[PDB]
Amino acid sequence: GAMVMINKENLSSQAKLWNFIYGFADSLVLKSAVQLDLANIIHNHGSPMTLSELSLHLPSQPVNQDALYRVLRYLVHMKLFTKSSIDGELRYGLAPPAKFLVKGWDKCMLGAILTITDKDFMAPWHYLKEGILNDGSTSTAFEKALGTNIWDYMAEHPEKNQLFNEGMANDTRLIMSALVKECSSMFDGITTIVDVGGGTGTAVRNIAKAFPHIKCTVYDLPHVIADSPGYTEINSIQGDMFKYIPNADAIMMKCILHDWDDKECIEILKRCKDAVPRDGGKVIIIDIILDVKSEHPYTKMRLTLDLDMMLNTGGKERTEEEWKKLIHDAGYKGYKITHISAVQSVIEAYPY
Amino acid sequence: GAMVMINKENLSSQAKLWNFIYGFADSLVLKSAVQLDLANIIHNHGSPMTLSELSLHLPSQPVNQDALYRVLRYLVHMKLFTKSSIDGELRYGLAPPAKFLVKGWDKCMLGAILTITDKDFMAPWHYLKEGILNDGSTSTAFEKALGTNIWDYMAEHPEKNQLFNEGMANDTRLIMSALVKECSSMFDGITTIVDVGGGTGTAVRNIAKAFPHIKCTVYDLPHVIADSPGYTEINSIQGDMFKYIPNADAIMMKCILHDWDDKECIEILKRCKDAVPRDGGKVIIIDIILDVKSEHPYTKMRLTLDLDMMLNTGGKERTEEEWKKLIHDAGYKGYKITHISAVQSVIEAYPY
Ligand SMILES: Nc1ncnc2c1ncn2[C@@H]1O[C@H](CSCC[C@H](N)C(=O)O)[C@@H](O)[C@H]1O
Ligand SMILES: Nc1ncnc2c1ncn2[C@@H]1O[C@H](CSCC[C@H](N)C(=O)O)[C@@H](O)[C@H]1O
Ligand SMILES: [K+]
Ligand SMILES: [K+]
Ligand SMILES: [K+]
Ligand code: NA
Ligand code: NA
Ligand code: NA
Ligand code: NA
Repeated sequence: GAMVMINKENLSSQAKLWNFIYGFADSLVLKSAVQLDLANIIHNHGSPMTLSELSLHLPSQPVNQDALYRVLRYLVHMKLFTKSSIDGELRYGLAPPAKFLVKGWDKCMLGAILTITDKDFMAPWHYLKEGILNDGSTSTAFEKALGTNIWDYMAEHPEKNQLFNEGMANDTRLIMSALVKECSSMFDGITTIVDVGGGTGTAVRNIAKAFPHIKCTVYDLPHVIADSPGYTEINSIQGDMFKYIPNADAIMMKCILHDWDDKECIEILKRCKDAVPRDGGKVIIIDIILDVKSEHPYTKMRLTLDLDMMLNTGGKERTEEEWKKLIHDAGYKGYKITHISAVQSVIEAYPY
Repeated sequence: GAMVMINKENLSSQAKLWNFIYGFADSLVLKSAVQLDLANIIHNHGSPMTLSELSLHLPSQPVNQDALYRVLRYLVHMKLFTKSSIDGELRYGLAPPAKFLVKGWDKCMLGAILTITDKDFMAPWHYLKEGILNDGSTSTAFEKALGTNIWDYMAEHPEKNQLFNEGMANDTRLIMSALVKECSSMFDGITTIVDVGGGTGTAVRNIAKAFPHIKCTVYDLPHVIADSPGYTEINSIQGDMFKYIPNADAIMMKCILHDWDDKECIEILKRCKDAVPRDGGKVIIIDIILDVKSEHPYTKMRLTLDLDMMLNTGGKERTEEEWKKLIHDAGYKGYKITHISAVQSVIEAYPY
């Protein structure tokens, strides 16, 4: 026969499944709280607010207060918001992790939330089964869901292009402080730096501010340079990194190589290696290093980004051994990793 | 000025946000594992299986083993699956909560996973902001997303109707054992019972099996009775519960009243009250009781179902005080709650 349960049906176990099943409700209630701007209304107010006070300051009128109350109840249970009785009224405040929903500082995560929880950008995740049972198609889930590869898609959907670029801009804002402070020594002796696939320029604008004697260049596809603010002292160049990388003292690539498979990464890395000087040239790779032996705060989300790449770009997240092999195969002399308390780490690859 | 951070940026805190942001990845990787049938392949095998062995038994060929490996890595990190080295090979097994992904027992949750993580059925959650900032429309998010109210939608989409009905069938299978065993005394002295909105009949088929002397009736809308198997000894009746409830010794309503607002619930409850005898008649309500004072294993998912109802049906989940007021207002004498270690509880409402 088969297992016969006779006692003791375990509730915690079943609740864990329900919680995974409804994982999307956490993503999409969070999206709503962001769109309603609840955290900033409260933070600007400076004290907990009643339901009525909150309603008066929402993005539009009128407001369904029953719905607002129910969403706030869910948000309090997430431990993002608080509810308490103060001078005989129920008032809503912020819990410590809501600080990342508050505008006006480098760790505000709003742009990234709005990109990642976008309905069209979530669609490829519905094609995960088809990424394993391919039926002879080599297209990405992104292409299956949205018509074509991610980069050509952005070239043909300017609003999507801008939403994605601002998500990556936000991701970059999260790490720049640690980067320029903890890793200042990496920028010593550099006169020129090109941020390859540098997006709408958050990384170069920050490096250029911190290191006023380095001539900075941002390089990306035309449709991304087109969605970028004008430049004065920073060179803005458009092109295809598979065909050309602008020569400089250093090259940086943040969230680039995780987009591409091994053979492509080797082609990109070889191109960067030949763009930097034999005498102190370096390539600064900023991407996730997956630890598959121990658990860290960002482990869960790094494994998520592995599948995110599998579905959206055709890339992957890499363990240290995997990075080592890639850098070896591109013909570099060695590498050095620097952790910066972020999702991504810094990997310097030294061609000589 | 504003807060200036000077030290100590907290990683756990930021990871909690990332994990909420990517909550949907848990839902949609789980969906993929269900579609690939990984848990049942392994359970039927009876021991952990290598990646190669697994691939040979998947629903279709060929198989992208790199993708399969990466999805399994995520699934192991969820603690649904296991990975270990056995006789010099990496082999994949089941962790304890994967038992709910294994077919052939009443607590298999597969049908519910496939309904809840359906792409169309997830769509209304993208309209949560519009449920608070209504802009003068009284439509549900379900209607905004999919065109019309949930029940008419099912009447016009037979495949969706069948997927939803089987999700509710699964939900019912999860509780029937506890129901008929823990609550047998509720069925004493009953000669007839009508399951109002009884779906495709899982509840009545189970009650009819456990209590062979009770004449059971399932009652639902025509498009649901049409998606139901034929009946012999169980009456199958179609209609509109707002206009008619078949008279019987007892009426049961599982996952009904949570679909409707207060005024509608009162109209439904009054109709049931007048359908049962003055002498020992009872109405058996099976729905969530929300505890808003303490935390339980299913609290998180119950709050999720509150929003689920808000978005999909126009209903809500209710606290005991809320159930008390509703039952009082429908003119019942009293109520009694019985917990059955499930998402829903049992609430008997006694009209006299
Ligand atoms: N062939 C190519 N040449 C140059 N840039 C490219 C490219 N293919 C993709 N990219 C760019 O690579 C970037 C990946 S997203 C990373 C953006 C930025 N470095 C950041 O971390 O915030 C996108 O901006 C995309 O337009
Ligand atoms: N006016 C009406 N009359 C009868 N049934 C209705 C109805 N409006 C909705 N329903 C039904 O109410 C059910 C809600 S879902 C609950 C199904 C079942 N009792 C279960 O718990 O598994 C659906 O089957 C839906 O078709
Ligand atoms: K979705
Ligand atoms: K567009
Ligand atoms: K259909
Ligand atoms: Na309130
Ligand atoms: Na890690
Ligand atoms: Na393996
Ligand atoms: Na509860």
